[PDB]
Amino acid sequence: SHAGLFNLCVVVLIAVNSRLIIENLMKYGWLIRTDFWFSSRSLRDWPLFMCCISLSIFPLAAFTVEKLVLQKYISEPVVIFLHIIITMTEVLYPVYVTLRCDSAFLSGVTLMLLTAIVWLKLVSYAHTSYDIRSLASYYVSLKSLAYFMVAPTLCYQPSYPRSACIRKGWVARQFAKLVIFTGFMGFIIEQYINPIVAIERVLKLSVPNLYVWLCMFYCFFHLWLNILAELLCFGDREFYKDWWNAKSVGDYWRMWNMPVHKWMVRHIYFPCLRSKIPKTLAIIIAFLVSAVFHELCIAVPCRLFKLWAFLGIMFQVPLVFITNYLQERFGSTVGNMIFWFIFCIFGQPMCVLLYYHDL
Amino acid sequence: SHAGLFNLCVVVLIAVNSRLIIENLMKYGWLIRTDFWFSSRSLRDWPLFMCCISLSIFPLAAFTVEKLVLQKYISEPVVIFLHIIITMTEVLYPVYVTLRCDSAFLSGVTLMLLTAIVWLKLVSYAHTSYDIRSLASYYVSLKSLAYFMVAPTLCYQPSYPRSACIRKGWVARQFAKLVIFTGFMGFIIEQYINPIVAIERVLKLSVPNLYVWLCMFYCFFHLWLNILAELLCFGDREFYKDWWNAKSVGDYWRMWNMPVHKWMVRHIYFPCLRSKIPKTLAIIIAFLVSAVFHELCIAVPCRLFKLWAFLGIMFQVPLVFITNYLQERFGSTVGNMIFWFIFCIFGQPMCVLLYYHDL
Ligand SMILES: CCCCCCCC/C=C\CCCCCCCC(=O)OCC(COC(=O)CCCCCCC/C=C\CCCCCCCC)OC(=O)CCCCCCC/C=C\CCCCCCCC
Ligand SMILES: CCCCCCCC/C=C\CCCCCCCC(=O)OCC(COC(=O)CCCCCCC/C=C\CCCCCCCC)OC(=O)CCCCCCC/C=C\CCCCCCCC
Ligand SMILES: CCCCCCCC/C=C/CCCCCCCC(=O)O
Ligand SMILES: CCCCCCCC/C=C/CCCCCCCC(=O)O
Repeated sequence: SHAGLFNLCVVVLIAVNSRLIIENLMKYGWLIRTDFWFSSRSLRDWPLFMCCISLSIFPLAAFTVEKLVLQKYISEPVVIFLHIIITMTEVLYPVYVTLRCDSAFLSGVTLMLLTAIVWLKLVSYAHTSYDIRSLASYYVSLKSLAYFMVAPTLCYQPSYPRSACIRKGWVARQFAKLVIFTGFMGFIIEQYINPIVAIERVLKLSVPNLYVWLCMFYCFFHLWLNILAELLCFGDREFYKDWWNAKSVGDYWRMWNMPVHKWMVRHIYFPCLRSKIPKTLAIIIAFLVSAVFHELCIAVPCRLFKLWAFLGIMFQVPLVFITNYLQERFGSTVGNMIFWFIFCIFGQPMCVLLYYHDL
Repeated sequence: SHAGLFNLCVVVLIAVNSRLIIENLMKYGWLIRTDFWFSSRSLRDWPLFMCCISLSIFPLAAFTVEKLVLQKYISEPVVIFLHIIITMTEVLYPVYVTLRCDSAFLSGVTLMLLTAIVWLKLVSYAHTSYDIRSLASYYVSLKSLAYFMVAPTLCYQPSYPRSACIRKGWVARQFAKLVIFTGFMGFIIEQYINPIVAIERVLKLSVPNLYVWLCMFYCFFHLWLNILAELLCFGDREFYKDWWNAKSVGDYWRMWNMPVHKWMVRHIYFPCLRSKIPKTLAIIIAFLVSAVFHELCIAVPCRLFKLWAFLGIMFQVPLVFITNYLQERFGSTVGNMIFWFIFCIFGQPMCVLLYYHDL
């Protein structure tokens, strides 16, 4: 119902880390870790911002081809090829910029995350436009496309949802939490995650890392997406179901992200059901279009020659079936326990630590 | 909705304590800590069991006086005095037995907890009988009284609730969790709680202790009370609301225990409202009849000459008002945070550690 358990965890982290949290150079800088930890003005991030602004051209090209389809000369497969090559360049060019230019913990990662979101939205816009035009005013269309692009959803036509209320003027009650919460992660990386500045100990290494993920889940999904929905007055405000109450790893993927789940359902599962392709390949396709966006986020900025996250995400397809069998045999409690163990030992948070140890 | 966060905490405790949990003398004894940790047959617990069986006489005396009130010779205030002295002896005699006889972590504590429950039930039976008789078959009355005494509620007349279904035959799916869960606490006391086998560190001492309480809240309220209700086919099965989602310490007392909350509401708040006594004294009375039952549980078996838990519980009356003002000023999130901090530093779990450090 509320975040009481999260408040308990935050209070526990504050209490156990009493020597450093309470005693720190707070006379001039109230930040827990450093005055400028995640990034600073010294970094040459201006090309990254310039390319982020320039990334808006691909939506403009999608708009112009979608407007140009009304002409009789242009046909369907040429438009499909144009959409495919526009989407391919939209993912290729940021990768080239990130490889050639420098990167950081947040400076280079944000370029890749926006690229995946725009790619998913660009595919979503094209597929929805094709579906709408299949059945037998520039300003309104451009406004709708811009609202879809800025809104916190991966599905076109967000008009049906409507907030129907004035946005909260006192948003600083929420936003002020975020800058505080991102401080705590800045502490947690400093103390717990520091390998080099009996049979195995990776589980002992997985205890703090999963706490970084959930906090990273709280900063983005709970706070930032709700702020985006409220500022834009978007109707729906349910970006994730109770993913922690997942009987298996298969159910976690449906609950942890509702925009991504809905995109996968409407674009990868729905046409496969319409095309008579059983949901045995759709799972691989869904996980293929998730790993490519969970590997470009983490491998592209830093070095990449081993322990690729693509294989880690692709390994989930055995794991969802294995956990489904295990929970169906041993009950919901055992299913939740083995799901948490799998998420700790071979889950998403472990991929970040595998790359941190590499660099 | 489920215990996914609790499963996450259990998996985290297993992962961080990988050296001892995985590697242990499990060839002959599968218990985590010791073959006989909490108690053993060597302890002379037979007098304690004999007195626990003998404790059932006070309900029989309550029954016999309640049956004898129908006679014209006996009056009301003599019956009230008989109920008062019977309740007083019912709490005095177990205290005398525990002081004279030996005690342990669980051997002596269980004698005191049953005494408080029977005292609350005996007062509840007498007050309800007086209310029923105020307005103008031995076997059925005895059966109803026995069902009330064994049932997991502190209020008389549990007949209106009804399970109306057959109890779960495969109860071992639940009971087998409990003996496992009590094992984990047996580990947690061993490693974390071991003081003697900068400005302050009590917060660092409060981090594990609150985890012992919540697990102790899971073993008793979630599992044992539900098992008692299902075996006896008792209707209501809501022994606690979302106490973790408490904006203040005042709301925690209402949510953490529904039988005790209902007893306090029906016996201490309701007649005070009927008697025109404002709810400013009822809170002190409610906490006076809670501290006496949170001090006899912990001080009576072990030594008691300082740091009495009665003063600790009585100190809550300032704290509920202070936390109400603080949360009303600073919002629900700040209220939950300061509630968790107060519960860590001066809450119920700290009282147990204060006595553990003493002995
Ligand atoms: C040039 C400056 C731009 C800078 C950003 C300004 C944003 C406003 C944006 C765009 C205008 C550009 C116009 C161009 C195209 C417009 C199309 C577009 O992308 O806009 C819509 C989009 C915007 O919001 C974002 O998510 C964008 C990403 C921003 C956040 C990254 C920020 C810094 C790094 C880490 C943050 C630390 C983490 C705490 C968050 C605290 C901070 C928040 O939202 C959605 O619709 C998506 C629907 C939601 C589902 C998407 C799949 C979710 C999957 C996975 C992650 C799972 C783990 C969570 C955390 C992941 C990160 C570790
Ligand atoms: C001779 C052998 C008897 C031995 C026990 C057999 C029980 C069956 C009983 C009785 C027949 C006797 C006939 C004589 C009179 C009958 C009247 C009577 O008392 O029966 C009803 C009663 C029974 O259940 C109990 O609670 C009794 C206590 C038993 C548990 C203690 C056990 C060992 C120590 C610790 C356990 C470790 C903790 C994990 C639990 C794992 C184990 C479970 O239940 C209720 O109705 C109460 C309504 C619920 C509200 C009461 C207020 C709650 C407040 C606070 C505690 C808050 C913290 C929780 C944990 C507290 C402990 C740390
Ligand atoms: C130096 C920078 C190091 C960065 C390492 C940590 C990066 C954290 C990444 C977060 C998880 C990535 C999730 C991406 C989801 C994309 C959308 C999709 O799922 O399809
Ligand atoms: C050696 C034994 C040491 C025991 C120390 C720990 C005891 C734990 C006690 C649990 C909390 C007590 C709660 C009692 C509630 C009684 C009913 C009421 O609230 O009115």
